[PDB]
Amino acid sequence: MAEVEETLKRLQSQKGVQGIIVVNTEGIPIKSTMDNPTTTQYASLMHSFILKARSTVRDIDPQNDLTFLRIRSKKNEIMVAPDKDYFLIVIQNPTE
Amino acid sequence: MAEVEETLKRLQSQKGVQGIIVVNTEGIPIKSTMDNPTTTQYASLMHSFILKARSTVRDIDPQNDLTFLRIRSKKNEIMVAPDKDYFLIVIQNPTE
Amino acid sequence: EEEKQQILHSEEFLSFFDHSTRIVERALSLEDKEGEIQAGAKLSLNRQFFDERWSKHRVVSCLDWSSQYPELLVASYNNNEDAPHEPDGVALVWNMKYKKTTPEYVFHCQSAVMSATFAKFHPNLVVGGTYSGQIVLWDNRSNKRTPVQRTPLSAAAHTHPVYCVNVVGTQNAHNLISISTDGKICSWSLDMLSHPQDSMELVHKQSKAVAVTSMSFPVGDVNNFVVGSEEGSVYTACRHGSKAGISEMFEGHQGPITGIHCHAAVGAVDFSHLFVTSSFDWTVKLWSTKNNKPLYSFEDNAGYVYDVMWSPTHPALFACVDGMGRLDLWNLNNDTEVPTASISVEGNPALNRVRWTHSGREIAVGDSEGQIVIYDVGEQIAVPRNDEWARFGRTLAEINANRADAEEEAATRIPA
Amino acid sequence: LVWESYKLDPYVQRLAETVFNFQEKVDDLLIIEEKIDLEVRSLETCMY
Repeated sequence: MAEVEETLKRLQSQKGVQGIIVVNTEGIPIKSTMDNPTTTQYASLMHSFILKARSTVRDIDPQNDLTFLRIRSKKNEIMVAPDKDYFLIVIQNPTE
Repeated sequence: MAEVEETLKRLQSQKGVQGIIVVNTEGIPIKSTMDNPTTTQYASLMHSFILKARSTVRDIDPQNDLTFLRIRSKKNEIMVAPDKDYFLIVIQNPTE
Repeated sequence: EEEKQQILHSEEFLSFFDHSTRIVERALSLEDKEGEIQAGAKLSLNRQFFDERWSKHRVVSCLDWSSQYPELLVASYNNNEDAPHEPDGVALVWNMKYKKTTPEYVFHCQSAVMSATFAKFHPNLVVGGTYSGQIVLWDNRSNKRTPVQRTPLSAAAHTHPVYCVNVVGTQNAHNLISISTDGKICSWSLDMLSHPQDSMELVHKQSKAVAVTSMSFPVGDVNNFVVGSEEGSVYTACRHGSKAGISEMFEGHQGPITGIHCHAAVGAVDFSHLFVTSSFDWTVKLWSTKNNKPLYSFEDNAGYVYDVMWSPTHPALFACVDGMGRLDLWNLNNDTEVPTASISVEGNPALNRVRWTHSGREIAVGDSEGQIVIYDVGEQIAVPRNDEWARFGRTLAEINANRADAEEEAATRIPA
Repeated sequence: LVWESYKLDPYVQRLAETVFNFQEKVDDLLIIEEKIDLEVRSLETCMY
């Protein structure tokens, strides 16, 4: 718990980070640091993107690196890291 | 004139670049010099994932401009971006 | 491709691709089991393909790696000695990567097939010839193990048993060369196989033609090849031209040409003059285009050497095999007298042909009993540096000077 | 015929033509007989 939380706080220790959220497909985040309605809504949105990306991967190659898939867009480098038990979605910056 | 071919050579011969497709906005790769079906399937998968990313963005805020989607997979972790005008493919490994 | 180009050649699409490519480029810019490089990567006899329906009572005839895809082995079998009812002779294949012992196309041949090789000019098929006067083509596309088409076994084609054949010309313009025991130089049209595209009754030394038992051509020099002889008169076979044929009767042995390939190692020093040869008289010598006599030799084993076809990268290594059942890979830059990589097969059985892979990554070996054994040939000896290629060429020149010096010493030191 | 015959080349050509025709007919008949035997076995083993 505290190990994963410290790892998240270290990866998001970069200044200006939009938000690093340990997430879930259930529409709520495992560990987020944003506004609660926005965090739950973005958790559901990332759940939808995660299901679509999982189907896309299984269509392309069903044995790929299916534990993380970032979105390094200019707005937020959305580092989705869906684990096997939990999940993560880190809307991060393009710098660090 | 040679800018498109230069971009294809840049994003296809980068640091571990999988290959570059100057594809149209339909998603599927344009220049496929082998069995095109794998390129079209992977590009349709990536277009579905990009639409999912757009849906998540609009869930957060639809007026966000995107640079790329940093897809991470064992076949070709694509840092590409399917667009409404074309599709520029850049699949490379940041650690390689 | 017009729509693909127009999607590519849009100005906005080209600019977006350039910006995204530059941005992405700037953003993204056991060991002990691996410790057998100099002690096993050059010789790792692994793939023991022996189809008992074919391997038993049969020997190995020749071998090659397919240019279209080197993952397979395009090799034939010799005359099945104890199969009066069963097929006379066919070709097996063991995939290098995939673990499938069955050949993808067991082209069973009615006669006894002489030798064969794959062909990437029309990569759907394989080609070969018979030990009774036929050359046939079979394809992995078809579903018949018999010959898809046969060259006309008449005066036009190789009447005598033609043991060597090669598809002269790449996919640009292919004309399957055939050389007969009766010396019928026959560049055959790979598409129209009714009659060969060329019918040249090759001969040398005042039309007293020799038995061309080992055909070889320089890499890319489609206008000149090299033909071995049973009488040893290996005369440089010009391939293109009116007077094309075996001209310079360089004699660098004392027996029939066992197996000879053009020593076409590639690097800084272009050794296209040299050509590795093997004799029936246990005389593995290095004949060359300039060196009318054998430049340097090797006569270690008592029995006759099987064949010689060095790898196409390092001029130092002379890939061959001993008649007493052992490999023979002598690296010239490593040693000049003793055979360097004289690996020994199990049971010391003889072979009649062997070949490195088309990439040089593995040097397989045949068997008299038919057990096809493939030995990996890694980068310990096959990786030629440009300096190492130049070093081997300079060592060859120094050895030529030393041979001239030793000949002079013998000439001035013979007590007469 | 005989080896001393002046039409030895045409006789060899005719023998070759007959051999090739017989081989082609044998191969085609083998394929067709495999198809027919498969059809008969399927009819015998089919559902009602």
